[PDB]
Amino acid sequence: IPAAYTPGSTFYLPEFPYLLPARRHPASDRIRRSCETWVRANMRFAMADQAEMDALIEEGAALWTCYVLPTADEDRLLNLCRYTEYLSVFDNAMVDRTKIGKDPDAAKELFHRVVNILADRAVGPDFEWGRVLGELWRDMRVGFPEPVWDRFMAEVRRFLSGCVAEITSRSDGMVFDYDTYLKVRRDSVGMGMYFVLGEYGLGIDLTEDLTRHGELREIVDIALEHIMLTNDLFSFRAECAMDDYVNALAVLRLSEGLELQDAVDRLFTVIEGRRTDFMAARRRLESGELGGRADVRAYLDALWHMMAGNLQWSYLTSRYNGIGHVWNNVRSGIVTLHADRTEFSDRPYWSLAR
Repeated sequence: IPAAYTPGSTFYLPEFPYLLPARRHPASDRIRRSCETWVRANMRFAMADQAEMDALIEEGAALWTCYVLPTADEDRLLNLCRYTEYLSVFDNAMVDRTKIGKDPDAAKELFHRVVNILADRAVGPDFEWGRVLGELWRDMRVGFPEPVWDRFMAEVRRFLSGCVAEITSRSDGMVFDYDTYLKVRRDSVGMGMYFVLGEYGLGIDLTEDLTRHGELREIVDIALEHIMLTNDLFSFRAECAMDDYVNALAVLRLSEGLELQDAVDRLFTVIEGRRTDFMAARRRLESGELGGRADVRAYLDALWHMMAGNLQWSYLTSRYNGIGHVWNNVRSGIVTLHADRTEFSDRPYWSLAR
């Protein structure tokens, strides 16, 4: 794998229009405080030391959830934040993408343990993973209609399948082409789970509407690709400094031969295309049979906030931008990709000098 970038590389990051500043849940600060308390109390078993726990909380996974579901009910959103942190703690403590790409026995052992936990059969060393998940899903299931809950469970299993298929072809050696990256990443990104959790957040149930109208399924799918591609743009530096190349920008560099700026321009254009496709789909849906439905209107608005909040959080998080990152509020300008951090400068596109 030739490098997708070299430390100190630069490119101009443009600001996607419309999306920012993203709407945030009005009770975010209050929600995140309770979430943090819960994480430090219940997920301590999974972290080596205090410093690792602090570093993980500092990435702000619960803040992602508050930006992505800003019209959710506050008490429901607290449950979802704790679920988001649980999944991040699980990834950090249990998943060594490097070890399990090079070692099929280690991959197999992880998969067996995840099956046990997901199926609520966790004993011995993994007992706490299944206890915590059980109580969390117990809390979440209150006021969570069964047709929506079943779709959420299908999304969790789809997330597992996607993560497996991505490891399957990462220990296969090849860096994907775009079309193959799309089929894998659409499932491994896990955003499918949050489209359904967003119905729960709103207190609505669109099961029958999703069955009846493919235009409604299509708009969800447009938002899915928007979010996964936007995520890849901002996670590129960190993920390609770990040699994980299931990343759209890596794919455009290494498989389609674009220079870094041209690959960023191309990925920007694709994501903008999903944003314009989304707005066009939304106009048709809000003028058709479902346009009189306040619950459907609320959900289409919520889909927008998931796209916008996902972009907003990508600037904020140390997970992508480096240990100790504090965002300087610069949304566009020349970015410098260092080995340990993303530097956002406001230097303009005309000054690239290349």
